[PDB]
Amino acid sequence: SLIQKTLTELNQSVTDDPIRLTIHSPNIPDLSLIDLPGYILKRKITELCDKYIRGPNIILAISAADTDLANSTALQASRRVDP
Amino acid sequence: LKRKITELCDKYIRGPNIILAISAADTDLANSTALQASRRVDP
Amino acid sequence: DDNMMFITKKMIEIRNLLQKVGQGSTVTLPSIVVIGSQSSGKSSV
Repeated sequence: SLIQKTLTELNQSVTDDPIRLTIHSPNIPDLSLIDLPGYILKRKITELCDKYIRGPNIILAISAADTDLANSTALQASRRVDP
Repeated sequence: LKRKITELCDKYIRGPNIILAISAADTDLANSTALQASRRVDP
Repeated sequence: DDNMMFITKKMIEIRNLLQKVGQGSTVTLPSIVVIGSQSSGKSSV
């Protein structure tokens, strides 16, 4: 909850700098994921996402079952930068 | 391919037709390309 | 399988360091980037 009140107050405050986090739990395996804004002004958001996805990072796309697979932007831009 | 369909669609809705947008209740409103395009040509 | 998580950890701290070097530290190690559509995005978060 206190992490919620914190990072959300940075979410309302809003540079383009990405906030760092470190979380320690015995259940959790150490990882290194970064979470940029998801596709929905919009042309700006898309722009950040392309820049980040371009470089050879391991990109994690998600898709909701209801959506057509072709239709979803997530898998689609992952196809755009990784054929 | 998917952009040829969007060209012809845009072409259609830009001009003053009474546009009927539909939206499934699962998808979030801001991601539905129907309502997104409806606000794109009609603010 | 303790040696297995670790190489990763040793690498993750290093990514952190290249990340923090400086201005010209254009250079870095990859990581996972998470992208999702709005239904998708709620799903992802």
